[PDB]
Amino acid sequence: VVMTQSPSTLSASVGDTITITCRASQSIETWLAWYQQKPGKAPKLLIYKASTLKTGVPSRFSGSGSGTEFTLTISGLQFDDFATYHCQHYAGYSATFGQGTRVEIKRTVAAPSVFIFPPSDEQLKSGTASVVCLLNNFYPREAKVQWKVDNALQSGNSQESVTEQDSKDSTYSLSSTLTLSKADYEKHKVYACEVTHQGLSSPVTKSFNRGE
Amino acid sequence: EVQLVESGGGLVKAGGSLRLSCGVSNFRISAHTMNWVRRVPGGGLEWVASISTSSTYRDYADAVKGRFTVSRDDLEDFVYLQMHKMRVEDTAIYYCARKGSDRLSDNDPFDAWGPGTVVTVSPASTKGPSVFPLAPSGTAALGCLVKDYFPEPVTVSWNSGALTSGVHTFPAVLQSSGLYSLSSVVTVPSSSLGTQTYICNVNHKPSNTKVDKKVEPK
Ligand SMILES: OC[C@H]1O[C@H](O[C@H]2[C@@H](O)[C@H](O)[C@@H](CO)O[C@@H]2O)[C@@H](O)[C@@H](O)[C@@H]1O
Repeated sequence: VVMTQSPSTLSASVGDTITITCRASQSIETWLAWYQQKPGKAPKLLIYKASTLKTGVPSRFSGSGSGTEFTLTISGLQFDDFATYHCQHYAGYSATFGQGTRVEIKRTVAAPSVFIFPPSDEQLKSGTASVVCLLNNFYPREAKVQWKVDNALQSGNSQESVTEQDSKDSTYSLSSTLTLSKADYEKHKVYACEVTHQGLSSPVTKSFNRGE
Repeated sequence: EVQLVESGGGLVKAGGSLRLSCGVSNFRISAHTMNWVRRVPGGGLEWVASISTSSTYRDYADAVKGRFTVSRDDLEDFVYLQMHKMRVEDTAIYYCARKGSDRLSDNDPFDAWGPGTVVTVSPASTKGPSVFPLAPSGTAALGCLVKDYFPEPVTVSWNSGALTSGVHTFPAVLQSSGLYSLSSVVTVPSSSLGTQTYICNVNHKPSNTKVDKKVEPK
C-alpha cells in the first residue's frame, strides 16, 4: 500500500478550519491513524481506526473517510496545532506512512531583502569559490533564486538552505550558495543572483564584478 | 506517564555496524508488539521493523530486509535494532514505538513513541571547519561561511553574543564530498560598516575548534 498526503504544506491562522487528505493506493477499510509531530519531538497519536479520537486529544480534531480517501479536520485551529501531521496505514505486524503535511502560520506577504557576497581571497587558495545570496525576512516561503555568470543561467552548482519559520515575525530567511572551481570562477567576470517572490512586482538582481 | 528512550545513536562509517536500544518508564513491554520507525530528511516517517510479543514474528521493511535484526528482552524491558552493512540512506532519526490502545486488540496504532536518536552513516572523518568571511558590498548584511566540517553541529555567535538582533544561522547542507557547510549572517545599518566591528565566533566541539573571524568590507 502507498499513502499519499495532500497538501504537503498548509498555511493557516488561529481559528481557521483546515483539512488534510490521505489517499491510499488500494482500500485499507478504516485501518488508518493520524499523528502530530513538532520539530525535534516525538510523534503523538491523535486519531485511530480512521475516526476514533485518542483519549485526551482536543475535540477540534476529527477523522473521517474509509477505503481509499481519508481526511483529518481541525475545526478552529489553535496556536499549539502548527506542526507536521502524518497519516499511517497500520496492519498486525507492519505499517506505512504518508509523506507528512506541515501546517504553518499565515501572515501578510513580505518581500525579501536581497544581498550578494563574493568569495574570499582565502577560499580561492583551497581551489573552490563560494558565492552566497541571502534572502532576508520574507513570507510566504516560496521564492526563486537564479544564478547568472556572464549573463548565462547556472544549474546544478547551487544549494539552498531555509530557516524555520521565525517565532517572532513568522517570516523565513534563505541562503543560496553557488560553488565553482577557482579556474571556472576566474574565467568569468559578472556574478548575479536574480530573485522572484510574490512580494515583488519586479525581479531583484544583486551583482558584483570579480576583482571590483 | 509512559516514556520510551532510544539510545546508541551517533556516527557510523558506510558499511559499518550500530546497535540501537529502546528502554521504557512506567510500563512493561511484554504484552506489546514493538516497532522501529525512522524520520527521513524531508521529513516523512518510514516504518523499519516490528517485533511481536514473545519474539514469534519479526517483520522488516524491504529497504532494510537481511541487513537489520530486531530483538527484545522482556525481563529488562529493552528492544534492540542491530544494523549491519549500513548505507548513507540509513541516515535518519530513529524512533521506537509501542503498538497499543486503551483496550489491546489484534491491530492497534502506535500509541507511545520515544523522542528519537540521530543515526548518521558517512565515509567522512572528524574534520574541523574552514571559516570564511561574507563581506558587505540603508540596510547592509555581513556573515561567515562555515565550510567542509564533520560531523554536525557547529555553533555561531556574533561579537561574543552582543549582537543577536538580525542574526540568522542556516541549517547545514550536505555537500557531495560528504562534508557539511553552513552560513551565519547578520543585517546591520550601512553607515555602521566602517565604524562598527563585526566578529563571528565559531565553535565545533567534536574537533575542539573555536574560531574568531573579523568581517570587514573588501
Ligand atoms: O501486533 C498485534 C498486537 O500485539 C499486542 O497485543 C497482543 C497481546 O498482548 C494482546 O493481549 C492481544 C489482544 O488481542 O493481541 C496480541 O496478541 C499489542 O501490541 C497490540 O496493540 C497489537 O495490536
